[PDB]
Amino acid sequence: AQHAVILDQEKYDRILKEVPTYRYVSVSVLVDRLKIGGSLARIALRHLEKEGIIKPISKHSKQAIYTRA
Amino acid sequence: IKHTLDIINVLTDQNPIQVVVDAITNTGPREDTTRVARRQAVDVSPLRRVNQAIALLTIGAREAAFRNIKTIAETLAEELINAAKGSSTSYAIKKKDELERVAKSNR
Amino acid sequence: AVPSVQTFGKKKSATAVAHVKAGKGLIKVNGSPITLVEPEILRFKVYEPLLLVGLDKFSNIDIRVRVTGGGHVSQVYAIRQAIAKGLVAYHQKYVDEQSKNELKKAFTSYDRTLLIADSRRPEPK
Amino acid sequence: PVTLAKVIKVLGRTGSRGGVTQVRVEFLEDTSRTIVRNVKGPVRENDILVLMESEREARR
Amino acid sequence: GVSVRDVAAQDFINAYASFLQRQGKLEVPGYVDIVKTSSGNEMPPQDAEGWFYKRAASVARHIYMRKQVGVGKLNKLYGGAKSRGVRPYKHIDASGSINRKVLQALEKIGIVEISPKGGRRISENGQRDLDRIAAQTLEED
Amino acid sequence: MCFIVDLANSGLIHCDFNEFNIMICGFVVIDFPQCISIQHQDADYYFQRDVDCIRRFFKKKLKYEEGFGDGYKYAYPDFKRDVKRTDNLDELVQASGF
RNA sequence: AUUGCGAUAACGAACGACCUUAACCACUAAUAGUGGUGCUAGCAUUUGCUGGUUCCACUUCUUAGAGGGACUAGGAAGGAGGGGUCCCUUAGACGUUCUGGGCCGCACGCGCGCUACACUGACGGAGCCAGCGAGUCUAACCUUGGCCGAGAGGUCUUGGUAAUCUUGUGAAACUCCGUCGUGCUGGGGAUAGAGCAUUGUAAUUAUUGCUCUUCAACGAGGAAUUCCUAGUAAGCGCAAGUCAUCAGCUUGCGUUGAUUACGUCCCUGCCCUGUAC
Repeated sequence: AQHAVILDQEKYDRILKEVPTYRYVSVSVLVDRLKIGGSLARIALRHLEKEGIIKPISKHSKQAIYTRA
Repeated sequence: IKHTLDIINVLTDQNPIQVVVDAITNTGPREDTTRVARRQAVDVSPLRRVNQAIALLTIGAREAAFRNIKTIAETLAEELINAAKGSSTSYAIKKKDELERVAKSNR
Repeated sequence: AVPSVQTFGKKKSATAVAHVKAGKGLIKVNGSPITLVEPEILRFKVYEPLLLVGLDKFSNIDIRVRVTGGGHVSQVYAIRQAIAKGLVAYHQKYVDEQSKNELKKAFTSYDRTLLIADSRRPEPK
Repeated sequence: PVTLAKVIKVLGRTGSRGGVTQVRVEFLEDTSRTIVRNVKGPVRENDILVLMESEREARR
Repeated sequence: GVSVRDVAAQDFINAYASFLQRQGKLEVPGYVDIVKTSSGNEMPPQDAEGWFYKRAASVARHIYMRKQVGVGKLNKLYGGAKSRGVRPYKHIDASGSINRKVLQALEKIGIVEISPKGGRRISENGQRDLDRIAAQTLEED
Repeated sequence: MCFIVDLANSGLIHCDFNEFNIMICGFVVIDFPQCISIQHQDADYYFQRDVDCIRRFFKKKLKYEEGFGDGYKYAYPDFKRDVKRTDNLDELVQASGF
């Protein structure tokens, strides 16, 4: 199998409902329990944070840490 | 380390420096063996107990994050949390158990 | 003219030099405000001599420092020492000896290296 | 279960390489009942051991 | 008042590069997007359009803080390690041809001028320009 | 795999049965440093190393992963299986462990 | 340690086993540094803040040279280093010099190393910091600045016989912001093709440098085995040596900076204290 690198409508719908469930989210988490590739995860986090669904606590390019709120 | 304490403050909710102290105290072996061939069981001193705990924790983290996707901070955080619990899933807890049960066999 | 002193600090091959004089509390390193010292992760290592005694102590004096040689880390340890030594030298001359030793008690409680160079040296051949 | 004991005297180095120290240790729960034990790491007076077996005595 | 020394480095540079690009007076060499900028590099600059403006801003600040500079010192400044394959790394200087045109371009818009004792020095109009952008960058906070 | 079983039957365990001392069934084994008897207290621990060392090689380089493997009803040998003290050759040469 | 009390057929005598560093302070001097003064730019306008370029004061920082500062007493420190050099043989005789080749050839064995197997990373942009050296008139060494070129490199001038100029040797690792997403992959760069330069009388079997293309083994290494106790190991780079050109080498220097003992005679090795053998 291979991670997805282009976003189908099904996973887009999946992301928006699943992500608010998690205590802690990071690039590694989205690649693990969802199945998107790392290049999607970096895009998703910036979008979801802008949209206000996840709360930042620190950002460092080589690490990122967001929380449920 | 700076990133690690942040993660521990979100997975679970304790003061993270408290979680570190628990992992240290909970992990250090309390009995060991020496070569005499044959082996004999002996007690271990409090200072060596601290040294052993630190070494086991970071070695477990390093190997978990080689050829990884998770970063060092992710795996180190997970080790510490699992070891503050009694959870045998942590690398360090397994190592402690083997040392002590072998010592029991030889004493 | 105006009350002033100068003092120096050392680490390994860095040499910080500080001038202290009466004025309005400003602290600059190489002409830049101390909030910009770099690397970022070590920046609190320089705030120590300020927060440890309290900011109210500085309102009447200007500190400006130059740092010269060494490396990125060693020169950070130089400047913090030059500030601390500079502060007591000003009190020693222009106020009572009581407040002077009040300062020392605070510094040497936290970290001896704020006043005394560590004296380590490269191993000879 | 575990038993705590306090180091009151250090007796000497032992073992084929000197890797082990013999020590005289006093039980913490009640004084006396002193026993002699072998300790692997660096140790000093007033250190506390966790004796996981109690009724056993160092060789001599 | 405010001086360039009052602002963080990779914050002034980003602001000024964005401003300088909008004015459109800064003349680009045209061979841009082929050149590596260094014989030690591998692959060209990754930001295909913007990178020339970014360097123009950096040079202006570096001169402002100093007495004067010339092209040779800039090549040392922007140099780096080259891999040399199986042999150990070594320091190598950057491209001269990029830096020379950067200085010539800034001189046409009057930020910089030729100094006695050689090299380039900041113009008084350069001071006035850079000090204005500094003020805006803090005020945006 | 079957070669290891034979030695264990006859009473001996090679210490380092791995690619540094096999030459190229067309193989032949070229030396036997520090062999030990089946009676040694650590016999199983060394036994599993030989099996594990040979499995690693066929997986890593050759991609492979009555007999053993595919086409045989048991995957690979195990210390408490197919060891039956056939010949006690470890008494003719007192290798180690009486 | 033949380094000492005592004892007493003994008493009194002879070689081997002082000199320089680290570290505090008076004195020098300036080719090093600081402050003030005159002029002057920008910002702001209590009269400040950050700079550029004519004199004056000083010596604390630097300097380097000189002088003094542990004896077993807590403290800078209870140290580091200096066996070898009478016989025979003689015409082109144990010669002179020129051109070309070899010392670099390789089924293999033994050994010191360099680069890697990646995310504690690779690549791009930005930030931005040392110490020890060495340099021409004998003539052409170290080279700033201007111009040309994608680059390597070229060209016109300039300072220095040097604490003065190259040189603040603006070194690398490192720090910040982005791309990549675990796939021998954008890890790794051997082997090989085409072209452009530089040294030299001469680069073919190819000194070295640059550009595009080619893209190998290698997924942390068996039995064995080396060095190491603090500014030390290890990581990173620079200068000198040899030298027309040519380093993965040797010595020195700095930058970042741990873990683990403070012991023993188990292994290896050295040293000392019954019998005519």
